[PDB]
Amino acid sequence: GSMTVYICPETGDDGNDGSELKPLRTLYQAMIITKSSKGDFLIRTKKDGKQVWEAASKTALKKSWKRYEQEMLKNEKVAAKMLEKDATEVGVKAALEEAKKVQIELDTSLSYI
Repeated sequence: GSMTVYICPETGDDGNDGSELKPLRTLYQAMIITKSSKGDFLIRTKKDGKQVWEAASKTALKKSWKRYEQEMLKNEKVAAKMLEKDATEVGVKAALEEAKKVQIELDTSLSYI
């Protein structure tokens, strides 16, 4: 479990799925999709000229979640898009029964005749 959300304020977008390929542009949305808050959130930073993923800090996380409170606690009409992909499993078996005959020999001799 624990969905890692990737944030690129630079080249991603707040409306994405928050993957490494589709990074979010806000840490706030990372918290929305997962609602894990203290989960693993990685934000791309450019360190020594290279873009790397750095783990979000509790300070930045709470800074993002503080706003989550504001909109979600009061519950305004902004629509917090999470969306699940799919978890639908199908299955059906065919019902049938065996049908055989049996021989039943009876005397039918009549003991009282």
